Amino acid sequence: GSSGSSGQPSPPQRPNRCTVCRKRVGLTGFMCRCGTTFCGSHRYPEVHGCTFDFKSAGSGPSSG
Ligand SMILES: [Zn+2]
Ligand SMILES: [Zn+2]
Repeated sequence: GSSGSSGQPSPPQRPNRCTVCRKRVGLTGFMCRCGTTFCGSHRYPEVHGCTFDFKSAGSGPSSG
């Protein structure tokens, strides 16, 4: 059976999905400060209850 691959070469370049509704944000997506991506509608922190985790890491060299 002469085969090679079944599907399509579509690697995850810059795939982004709203952590609130997973609307696949991108065109106008907003990456919250906490470190997440949301939609223009869920871009606000209060909307997705921003849980910015601070002083929660004791490794690697510091910086500013
Ligand atoms: Zn959303
Ligand atoms: Zn946030």
